[PDB]
Amino acid sequence: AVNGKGMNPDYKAYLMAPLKKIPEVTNWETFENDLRWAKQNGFYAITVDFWWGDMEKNGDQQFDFSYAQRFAQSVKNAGMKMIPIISTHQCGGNVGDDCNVPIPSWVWNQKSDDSLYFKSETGTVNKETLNPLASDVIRKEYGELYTAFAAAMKPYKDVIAKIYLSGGPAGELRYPSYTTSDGTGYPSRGKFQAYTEFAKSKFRLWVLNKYGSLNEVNKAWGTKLISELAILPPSDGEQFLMNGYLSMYGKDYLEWYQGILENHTKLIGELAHNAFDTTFQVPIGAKIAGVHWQYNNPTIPHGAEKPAGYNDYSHLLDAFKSAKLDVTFTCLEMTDKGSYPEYSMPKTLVQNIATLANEKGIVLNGENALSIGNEEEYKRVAEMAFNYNFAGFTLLRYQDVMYNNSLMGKFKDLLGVTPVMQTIVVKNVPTTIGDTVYITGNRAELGSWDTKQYPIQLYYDSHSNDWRGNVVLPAERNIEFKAFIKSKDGTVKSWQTIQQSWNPVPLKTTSHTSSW
Ligand SMILES: OC[C@H]1O[C@H](O[C@H]2[C@H](O)[C@@H](O)[C@@H](O)O[C@@H]2CO)[C@H](O)[C@@H](O)[C@@H]1O
Ligand SMILES: OC[C@H]1O[C@H](O[C@H]2[C@H](O)[C@@H](O)[C@H](O)O[C@@H]2CO)[C@H](O)[C@@H](O)[C@@H]1O
Ligand SMILES: OC[C@H]1O[C@H](O[C@H]2[C@H](O)[C@@H](O)[C@H](O)O[C@@H]2CO)[C@H](O)[C@@H](O)[C@@H]1O
Ligand SMILES: OC[C@H]1O[C@H](O[C@H]2[C@H](O)[C@@H](O)[C@H](O)O[C@@H]2CO)[C@H](O)[C@@H](O)[C@@H]1O
Ligand SMILES: [Ca+2]
Repeated sequence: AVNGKGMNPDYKAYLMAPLKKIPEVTNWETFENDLRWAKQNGFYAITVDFWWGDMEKNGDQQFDFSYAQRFAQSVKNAGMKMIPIISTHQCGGNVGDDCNVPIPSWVWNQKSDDSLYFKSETGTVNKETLNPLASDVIRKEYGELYTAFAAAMKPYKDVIAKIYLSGGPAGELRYPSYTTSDGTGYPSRGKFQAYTEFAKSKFRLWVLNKYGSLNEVNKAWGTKLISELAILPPSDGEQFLMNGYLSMYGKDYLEWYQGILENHTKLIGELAHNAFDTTFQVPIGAKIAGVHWQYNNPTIPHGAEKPAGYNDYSHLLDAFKSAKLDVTFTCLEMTDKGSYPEYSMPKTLVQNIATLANEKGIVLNGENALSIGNEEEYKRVAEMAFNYNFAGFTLLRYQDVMYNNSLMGKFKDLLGVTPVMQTIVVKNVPTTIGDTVYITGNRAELGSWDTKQYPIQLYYDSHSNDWRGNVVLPAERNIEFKAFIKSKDGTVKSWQTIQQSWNPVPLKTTSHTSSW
């Protein structure tokens, strides 16, 4: 892996449940046998959406957790763990959805203004999730929903391994900038979502707070604004993404726009730790979307990320580290393209988010964006997950492997791995001053025969005069590897004589000793 180290010793594989309730798919008895089958293939737990439109449908404070308790009891019976997602967003309208659960109808009647929904550059209204700017309705409703849930699922705490929060559309912290009705679906540019009367007022008040008066606004932006009513979001998003973003106005508008998602992250992470920390004592996390199209478009750079709310990823992850939330990036199986008309760059994007997260000390988990129907994509998820320190990988979705034993078998071999620490020892190495010994091998957890970015560093033992190191390996998988010398200046001076193997790696800690 990256920086001379190996795979994360805490790695676990997870399975996403159907979007529909288990009784609308099969019966609870073959569901319990499918979870026993899943666990024999390396899965640790199942993640499942518990929808808001189902848990508090009839009215405020009129709760129904009967489906969540019945699902938890069958997980108990099958001997597995679950990871609930408190889904405060709509099921239906996004990629892969085959369900239709709106959020409770009555939440929209709590206000007379337009503070609760979104409106785009061209007037399209969106009501998939609550507008994070209405933080008073969010503190009240999410607060009540998280505490009623902890009291009802308190019996099943031993079956709960983690808890996920929904930060916006499709369960991700972002704005609804890519949707069919707005004309902004893939691979098109996104539209900004700050055109409600309430969002315009809120942008206007933050600017006047930052500067003081219209006078100081014109001096900082270098503008000639006439009245305070002229402080608006962009009237043209395309022109704004072509070059308005470089001005001082541009930088202040994107700081306020992304700033609203950073403050929502701190509010929901605070409501979640209060409600759950005593009762469950599990990690809590949230998800960030992989908006990889229009990334390197020359005319409109980062043309789809910026309307979705992503302008500076380092400042976005900082909100996650201070709210005490783990992060999940949802796009590992794709490769880079970068050509017209999509200008897509998913792997560069995943490498950049992973580097930032590992720098800041944030636990990182991954997911595939679309159904995998081929072993080649499992090898690409494996390369990213084991070389960029991911602590978990969740597979979208249930039916893809549960009804395909050949794909399920390929997943077990490549990704349903249990990490175990082992000691590798290499004797008789002709090392000279400044040289360093590394090991690389055939599987992704050994760097896939790569000698520049991914080899695992070993350490000289001056007492027995050999090179060694405790390495995390995939238990009971066959591996091939070779040690090599790297000079003081990063060049491969020489390789080990014979290729070595461990057929397979034992699952109890031992040592593999070899000679140059
Ligand atoms: O929230 C929905 C989802 O959108 C993106 O998925 C893309 C996919 O990557 C493209 O190949 C294409 O099929 O359009 C999809 C939907 O717009 C993101 O990759 C994903 O993370 C995001 O959550
Ligand atoms: O079950 C979890 C969520 O699954 C879907 O959203 C996925 C989407 O399918 C995928 O392309 C993207 O990369 O990630 C999201 C979030 O995991 C549903 O659309 C969501 O409603 C579900 O919560
Ligand atoms: O609030 C001031 C004005 O902001 C926007 O105009 C921006 C424009 O979006 C940007 O691309 C350009 O380069 O700079 C101007 C700021 O002078 C709104 O479009 C205007 O209606 C606002 O008055
Ligand atoms: O690059 C893929 C191959 O890496 C190793 O091969 C080394 C070989 O061990 C060494 O003696 C020779 O001098 O260089 C090659 C690398 O170019 C593995 O031993 C092979 O199995 C891999 O295919
Ligand atoms: Ca309520």
